[PDB]
Amino acid sequence: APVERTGLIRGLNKGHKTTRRVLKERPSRRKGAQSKRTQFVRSLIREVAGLAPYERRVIELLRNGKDKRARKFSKKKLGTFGRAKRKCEELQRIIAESRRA
Amino acid sequence: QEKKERLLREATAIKEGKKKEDVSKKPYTVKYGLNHVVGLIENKKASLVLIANDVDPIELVVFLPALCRKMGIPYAIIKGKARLGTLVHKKTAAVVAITEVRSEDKNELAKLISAVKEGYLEKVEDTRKRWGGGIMGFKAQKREEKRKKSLE
Amino acid sequence: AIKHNQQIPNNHFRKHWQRRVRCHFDQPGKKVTRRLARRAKAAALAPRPVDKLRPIVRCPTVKYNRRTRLGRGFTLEELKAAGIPRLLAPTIGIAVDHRRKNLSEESLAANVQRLKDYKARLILFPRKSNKPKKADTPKDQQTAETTTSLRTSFGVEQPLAPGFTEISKSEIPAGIEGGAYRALRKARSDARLVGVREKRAKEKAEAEA
Amino acid sequence: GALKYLEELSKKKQSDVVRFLLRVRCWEYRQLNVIHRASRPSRPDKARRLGYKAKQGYVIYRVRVRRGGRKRPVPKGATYGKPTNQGVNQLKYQRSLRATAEERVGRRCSNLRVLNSYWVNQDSTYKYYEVILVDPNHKAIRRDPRINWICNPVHKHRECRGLTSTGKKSRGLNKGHRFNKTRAGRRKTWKRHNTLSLWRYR
RNA sequence: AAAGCUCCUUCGACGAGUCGAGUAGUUUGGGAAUGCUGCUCAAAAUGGGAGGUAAAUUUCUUCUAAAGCUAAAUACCGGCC
RNA sequence: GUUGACCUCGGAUCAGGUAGGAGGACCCGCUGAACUUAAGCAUAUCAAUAAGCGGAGGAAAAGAAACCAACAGGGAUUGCCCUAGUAACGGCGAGUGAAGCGGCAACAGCUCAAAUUUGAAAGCUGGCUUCGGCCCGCGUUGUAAUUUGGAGAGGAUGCUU
Ligand SMILES: [Mg+2]
Ligand SMILES: [Mg+2]
Ligand SMILES: [Mg+2]
Ligand SMILES: [Mg+2]
Ligand SMILES: [Mg+2]
Ligand SMILES: [Mg+2]
Ligand SMILES: [Mg+2]
Ligand SMILES: [Mg+2]
Ligand SMILES: [Mg+2]
Ligand SMILES: [Mg+2]
Ligand SMILES: [Mg+2]
Ligand SMILES: [Mg+2]
Ligand SMILES: [Mg+2]
Ligand SMILES: [Mg+2]
Ligand SMILES: [Mg+2]
Ligand SMILES: [Mg+2]
Ligand SMILES: [Mg+2]
Ligand SMILES: [Mg+2]
Ligand SMILES: [Mg+2]
Ligand SMILES: [Mg+2]
Ligand SMILES: [Mg+2]
Ligand SMILES: [Mg+2]
Ligand SMILES: [Mg+2]
Ligand SMILES: [Mg+2]
Ligand SMILES: [Mg+2]
Ligand SMILES: [Mg+2]
Ligand SMILES: [Mg+2]
Ligand SMILES: [Mg+2]
Ligand SMILES: [Mg+2]
Ligand SMILES: [Mg+2]
Ligand SMILES: [Mg+2]
Ligand SMILES: [Mg+2]
Ligand SMILES: [Mg+2]
Repeated sequence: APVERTGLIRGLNKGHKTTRRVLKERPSRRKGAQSKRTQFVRSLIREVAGLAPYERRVIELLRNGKDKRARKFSKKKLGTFGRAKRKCEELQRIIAESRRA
Repeated sequence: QEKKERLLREATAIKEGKKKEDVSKKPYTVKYGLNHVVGLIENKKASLVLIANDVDPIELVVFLPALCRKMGIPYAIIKGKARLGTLVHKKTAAVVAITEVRSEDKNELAKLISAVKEGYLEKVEDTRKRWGGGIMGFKAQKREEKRKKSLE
Repeated sequence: AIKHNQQIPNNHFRKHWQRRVRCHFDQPGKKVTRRLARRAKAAALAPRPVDKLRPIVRCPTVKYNRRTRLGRGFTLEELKAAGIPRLLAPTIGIAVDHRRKNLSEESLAANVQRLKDYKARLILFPRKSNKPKKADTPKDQQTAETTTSLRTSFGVEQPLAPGFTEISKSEIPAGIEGGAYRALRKARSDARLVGVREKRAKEKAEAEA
Repeated sequence: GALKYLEELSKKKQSDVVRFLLRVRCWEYRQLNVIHRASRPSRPDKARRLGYKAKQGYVIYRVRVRRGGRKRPVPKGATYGKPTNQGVNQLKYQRSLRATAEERVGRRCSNLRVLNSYWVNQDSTYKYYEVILVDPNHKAIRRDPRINWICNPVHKHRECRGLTSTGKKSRGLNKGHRFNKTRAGRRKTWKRHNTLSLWRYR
């Protein structure tokens, strides 16, 4: 039972009193989970293919450059700030690995 | 025909009541098929890999040298997709892997692996990293030669 | 052109509505056809009931929250608790819904008991009469008064809770301390002010450094 | 399997290797005919994913279609009506270039059933697709319950009736509030909403 | 041989010029943009979509797209009775 | 070196097949008006209609959630009643206008891609055959078996089919 309801409508924990059971996770909910082979295949394919032109531009703006410029450019390229920040984190990991290899 | 004969003798065996895989022994054969070979080198069972140099959609094999390097398995890009095919009784094979051999030619396998390593991989260790040439045509090459000779 | 005290007309007949008029002179004939189809399918399902067993389900919204009805099918958890195999349930007249979940022990237990009653009342004929298996009805309790309508014989016994109940005096519960109206006002105010109070509390906590 | 690697590689359309392959194959396809039989799928993973099988009765046809919007085919740009209908240039076709490619390939190979299609290349003036088709008269197809549903007459010219993937995309066939107008068919839903129902005992 | 159930450390592959974003046109009751399409940009891995007011941040809920088949209840007197 | 493989591309009144047209009331798409209403008229309305084009069947289409919801949660699709002339849209004018829940009719669930059968391509088309099989071809750039998230795979375990 996550949280027990107050038994009255119009409240912070409103709702009818039921003993809420915790249940095992359905296999659909695993969709975003990472796996060993997927990780292996994606890393090998990244090694084989390299970077995109916009990814190279972002990396150049990231190392010896401006993070606000990188953020703005990444958002312009990808369309969404969440995707832009995830891409910037991934390219930061790439830069760190390349520089500390 | 060999498979039919083996199945026939296994049939006589289990008609006599002797269990299967008693008349026949463990087979040692070369491994083919792209997905099968990829799985073998992923599980490190492959001892040597030969990749055809002329796979129409190179994509199917463009990652194979990198995969073999990552998994630490000796590979060689060999000439003849049709050659691998006729080796394996198909039209084409596009990839071939050898995992285990019999003891009478384990020494031959070791010799082949060492020779392939030191005579292909060590020589291509550097040339595999550079871009394919932008070679011009015959007349363009002659024009550039004339230009350089006139300049000097 | 309005001329008197009229309700403003808004009759949506400015399209060619006559092109799509649907009369219903075939209502009795369609009813007859439906009855014939029902009789034919009941005859085809000769000893079996004409429908599948359905679970009890609570209607979603805050309206209809109070009422139960029949659902689509029983969940995997309900079938497992009742001991009925998943592949065996749909072949013996039980509807299965793989996408419904049991978030509450009350619904889970009610549906499990429903399934157990159905299994207790089930008569299972052997696949071959000359060699019955241990899971089939052994030819002696195979004769009984059966039902052909699970929607009536296994309906919703009481969709609504009983609206009237008597308790003795001195068992009357004590009211909420400030009163029910005040309690509702307080709960509403707390829900309104949860975020502002949270940000103010964290601001005052962090003001020291 | 190598098809997972192929799937991952096909995502990297901006990489050097994929860009080089795309450029060269675009040149080759432009040199070839507008519609032509392809011996094998150039994207084996994509074809297998969309339902292609490597057995007799499965055919791949490559087609390129002209790119851009749909200019209104009126003489001298003169639409004869109200100003809201005077647009000529920036109008858009309601179906996809993929749908046009499938329709033309189906007309070329009437004897086959269009199973699916996929993008293979792009160009300034052309878009290139490979269409998977199935032979409904081949015995290898007619004997396979996994595919022989396409042998039934109700599946004649799926690409013409919008029953392929691109047709199901254009027609708005998805569940939810965002597809209220097109869930069950736009014209059918409109007829339902505009039908006046009169019962006997009104 | 094949098949179901009861428990389990572990593993658990899941559709890309696709989603999404911008812009243009059309359409919708869908209103800082409901669907569709053209062009440009162009993804990710507890990720992704949606949660009817545009945005950043933090949670929660719900499903699992970009492959496919499938009676019935429904329309229709065009055809044959 | 030539032949011989395989890769594309062709010839043939080669062997065997298939498509066209009709019908189009209903059905699935595309394309697409104006009369009219607004007491004028351009957005709007008529109308996502008529006309035009392509494609099916006895039904078609849709369909087993990247759904609805916000609840004590529902649970593929379709249709009727209601929601509701409502939310909303609209020179916010004329006018237009759904959906969830709820009752009912009818109910049905499924299979592929993504895994090595690798101790044996186990798969399939065509021809011949006494019926046991044989041959060619397709196919390893993957045809069978297994698996589809409701899981499953791997192990245990004793019953059951
Ligand atoms: Mg009129
Ligand atoms: Mg072929
Ligand atoms: Mg004119
Ligand atoms: Mg107008
Ligand atoms: Mg009346
Ligand atoms: Mg999927
Ligand atoms: Mg898109
Ligand atoms: Mg969107
Ligand atoms: Mg757009
Ligand atoms: Mg627009
Ligand atoms: Mg239009
Ligand atoms: Mg719009
Ligand atoms: Mg909201
Ligand atoms: Mg699909
Ligand atoms: Mg689907
Ligand atoms: Mg369908
Ligand atoms: Mg002939
Ligand atoms: Mg002919
Ligand atoms: Mg015709
Ligand atoms: Mg007027
Ligand atoms: Mg007038
Ligand atoms: Mg006038
Ligand atoms: Mg309209
Ligand atoms: Mg018409
Ligand atoms: Mg019918
Ligand atoms: Mg159908
Ligand atoms: Mg599903
Ligand atoms: Mg739910
Ligand atoms: Mg429903
Ligand atoms: Mg609008
Ligand atoms: Mg309208
Ligand atoms: Mg209902
Ligand atoms: Mg035969």
